[PDB]
Amino acid sequence: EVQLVESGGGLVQPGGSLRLSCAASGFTISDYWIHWVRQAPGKGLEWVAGITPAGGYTYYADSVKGRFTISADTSKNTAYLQMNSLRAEDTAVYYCARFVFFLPYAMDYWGQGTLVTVSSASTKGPSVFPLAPSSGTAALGCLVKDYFPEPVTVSWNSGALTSGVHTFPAVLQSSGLYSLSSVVTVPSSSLGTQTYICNVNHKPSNTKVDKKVEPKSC
Amino acid sequence: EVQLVESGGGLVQPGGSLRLSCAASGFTISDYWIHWVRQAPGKGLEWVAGITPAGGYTYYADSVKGRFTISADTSKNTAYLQMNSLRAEDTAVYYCARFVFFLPYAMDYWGQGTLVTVSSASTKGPSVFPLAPSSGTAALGCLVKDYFPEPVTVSWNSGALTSGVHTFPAVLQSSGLYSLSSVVTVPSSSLGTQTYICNVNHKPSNTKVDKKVEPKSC
Amino acid sequence: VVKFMDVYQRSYCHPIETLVDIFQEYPDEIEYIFKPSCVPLMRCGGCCNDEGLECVPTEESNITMQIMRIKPHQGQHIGEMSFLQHNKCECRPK
Amino acid sequence: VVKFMDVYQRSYCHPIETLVDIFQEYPDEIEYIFKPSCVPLMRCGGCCNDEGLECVPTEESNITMQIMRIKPHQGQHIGEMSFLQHNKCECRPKK
Amino acid sequence: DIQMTQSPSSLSASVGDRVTITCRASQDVSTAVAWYQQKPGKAPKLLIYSASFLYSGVPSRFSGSGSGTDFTLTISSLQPEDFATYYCQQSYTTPPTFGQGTKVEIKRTVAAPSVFIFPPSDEQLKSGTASVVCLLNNFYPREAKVQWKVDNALQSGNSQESVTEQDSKDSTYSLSSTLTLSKADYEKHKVYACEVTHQGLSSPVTKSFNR
Amino acid sequence: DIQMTQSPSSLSASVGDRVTITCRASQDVSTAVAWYQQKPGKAPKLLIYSASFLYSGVPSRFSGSGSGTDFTLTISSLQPEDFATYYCQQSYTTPPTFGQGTKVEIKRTVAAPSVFIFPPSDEQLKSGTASVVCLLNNFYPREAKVQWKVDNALQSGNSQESVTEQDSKDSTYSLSSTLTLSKADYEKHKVYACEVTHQGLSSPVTKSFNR
Repeated sequence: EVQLVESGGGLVQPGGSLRLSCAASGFTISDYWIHWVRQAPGKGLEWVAGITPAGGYTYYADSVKGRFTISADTSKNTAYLQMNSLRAEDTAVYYCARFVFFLPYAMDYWGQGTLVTVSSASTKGPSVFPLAPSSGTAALGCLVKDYFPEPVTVSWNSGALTSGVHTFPAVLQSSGLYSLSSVVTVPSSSLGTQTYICNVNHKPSNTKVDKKVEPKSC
Repeated sequence: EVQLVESGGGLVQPGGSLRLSCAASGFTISDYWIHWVRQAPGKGLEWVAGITPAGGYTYYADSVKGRFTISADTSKNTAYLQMNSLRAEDTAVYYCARFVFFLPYAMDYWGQGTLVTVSSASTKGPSVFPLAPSSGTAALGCLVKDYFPEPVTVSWNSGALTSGVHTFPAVLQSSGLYSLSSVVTVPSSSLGTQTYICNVNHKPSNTKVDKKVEPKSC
Repeated sequence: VVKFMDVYQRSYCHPIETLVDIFQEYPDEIEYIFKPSCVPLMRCGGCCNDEGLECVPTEESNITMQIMRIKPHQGQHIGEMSFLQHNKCECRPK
Repeated sequence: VVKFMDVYQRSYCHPIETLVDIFQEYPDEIEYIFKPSCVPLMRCGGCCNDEGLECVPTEESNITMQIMRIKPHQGQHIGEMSFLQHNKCECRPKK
Repeated sequence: DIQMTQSPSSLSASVGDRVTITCRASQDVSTAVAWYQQKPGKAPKLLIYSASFLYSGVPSRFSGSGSGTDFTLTISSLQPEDFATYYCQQSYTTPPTFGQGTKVEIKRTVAAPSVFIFPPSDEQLKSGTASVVCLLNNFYPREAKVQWKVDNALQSGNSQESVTEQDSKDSTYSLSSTLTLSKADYEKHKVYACEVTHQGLSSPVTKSFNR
Repeated sequence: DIQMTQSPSSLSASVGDRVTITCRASQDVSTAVAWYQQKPGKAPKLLIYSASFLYSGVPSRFSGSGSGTDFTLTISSLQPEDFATYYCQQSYTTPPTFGQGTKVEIKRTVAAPSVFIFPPSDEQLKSGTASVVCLLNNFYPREAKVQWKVDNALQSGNSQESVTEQDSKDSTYSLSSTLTLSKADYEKHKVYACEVTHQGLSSPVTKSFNR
């Protein structure tokens, strides 16, 4: 299986630097050119960097020239994007991608993306709070409040429960922290006899929390 | 009347130098390439120096390369042939000639030639002696003995007598000096009443002799 | 051994010195013969690597060279002739 | 203003860098597309100022280059391909 | 300096509909265009390369056409899973650019939201702030109005919203609204109400609790 | 490295004869061959350029043919003034080279020499040496034998000769022979004889003087 495995994003200071890796497996990287495409929050795809077919010259988006530099170590079969003095508006999911001639001028394999978030703020873990069911079918959940940066992960009964689950996009509180909800509908006959636990994971703060969620006192 | 007037030759010691001029009148020298051709005593024409159609480089004979250099001054409309550390075997009459394209690859105008003679010897003017007639027609003449270098000129009655005149090729005596005879046939009734003077000129020694020729005592 | 990116960069549509016959730049002068019969001019060449795309100029200048105009069997003179040159090139659809 | 002897010399038969399409060097490989489609080779060019004289090589040598061989809609690989180059040239009478 | 303008910016189409996205490059670019589908947050996927060719793996209902300046993604028969943002890209004349994108959602019948309210946990109250959460569940269309009332006083400035990506079987959305205020403010007020207005509701539904 | 070999090296031909001189380049030189006539000691003159074209001003009897490695000068009807050395020259493929040359002499009828002798001057006798000159005037062929005798003893190693270039009107040569010796030697012998032998003499002519 051909694929491109990026890594090395995450949280940086403004003015700091990062270097993204794009590791090729199941193919030899020297036979291709690896382009880098990024995407800011709720904005379109913006092309970033790559050797271009008209002239064979490494070309960089205007908004990035002289701070970003692609390289490649063909003995590691990997390509890099070195990013320097990062501005806040670099905050995006960065994709690397395989530029191809045989499917003319196309990009056929892409990496999964790495979140690069540029901010002077610091890693904070979430507080997890229950959304207790009240009064055929009933809703419960977890409020995942006050964490930085993205992302958060949420599952229910360690993966056993996926039917009815709705994990909402984070929204950005005025405090600079994120907060999201995860929620799930289940049968009301089941509550109080069945155990519902949300499993929160916030990989940036090394933080893992399982909250039991049951109907409140009364 | 287009022509090429050369000068600059004469006598030089071995290792000495000389420069030949090839002046153009009646045309513009920058429109042409001037080549140089030479002729050592009683041997063939040998090509010496000049720019060459296959490449447009100045080319030189192997016997001469590293010592001879052509050049040109277009304000003077003149081509030059500088000759350095000259050996004996550079002794020759040097001709310049106009190499031309419109008569493909031909030389259509030539200079008169200059005698370059390379020798440690110095100028010696001739002795002129009568060759006195004796006893239809009689012969008389002048022996032009012991001179160096060539050439010597000889006329009779300041140019008025040209019929029956034979001026011999100079011959190189084992002494290293040249000698020649000039001769003329005349009517025998003439002698002892008509006057016969030979006019010898040796321009290298600035020598100029007139010798009356008439029958001796008898 | 010439590396991929060396070849690609060096082969792609640029101005390159190109020996051009004068007769073809001035086809009206057939009475004449020229020396030299050709000149070195910067002209677009190389590959667009692409296809019906085409390597054409987008910027030109004139250059003036001294050339021998020969009237066969009659005469020869060095005069001045001007020639089109190519400063920038681009790959354009035909 | 370029002086006569300059033009003359610079224009005469020599090896000059020349952009040559790979397909014409390798007519048998039409199943492929090459990137680049052409390569820079030193080849005899210029004028012999003369006529049915021709500007031909008298000294040749190979040079090896990294070219992308592409099978269209299937794949691509950078291989080594070899090309003729001209070391010396000379104006020679024709047939 | 080249541009790519997609039309329209966004569209809703019923399962079964022929959908055409066009893409207009301000300069000529042969057949050197590709189309990519991108599902929210995920890596783009190659749909079409060199203008008309279907990337291997992609379903036959995707096709591409055009050369020069005008280009067209077609989906002959829209599936529910096809909701995504579609992009054209050009990579043949510098600079390489993308179009703005065309967000495709699936149109389907009206569906009223199920509404639930959750008071703030007791633990959170200890922290000294208080989040009240309102869930609109499985509704279409997306446009819903969610208003907070406190002792029957309409609020503003102190809440945020989030919407779910479209369901891939029933094509519905879901929404969470979080009213946040200090413990103190929470403690000096009794009724907390969530008021949903939607096209699926004949009148506004209000879910409320008392502290 | 290129050579040019004229044939023949030399020839005698009668007034009126067709005279063909060939020139053989060791490599190909198109129609790039010129032919020059040189009279003795004088500058060469262009006869033919580009192998076959008659340089303006040159008589019509001269003509040029050939290409490649073999070229030909032709004088259709030889005149008495055409005595010269003729050269081909190759100036197109470096290095420019000339043929070795071809001496044309005018064959004409036999003509006996008129023979004269001259005693040394009194003036010369002062310098201590003595020149005795003998004229063979207006003869043909060139080949001639001159012997010096001094009281009838044959001379050897002490005489020198010069010959005149061929006369352009009557095609004859003349020859001066000079006997050189000390005054002392000259003063002790009486008879000085010049003994010419020629084709035009039935038997040898002898002109002499007594000091």
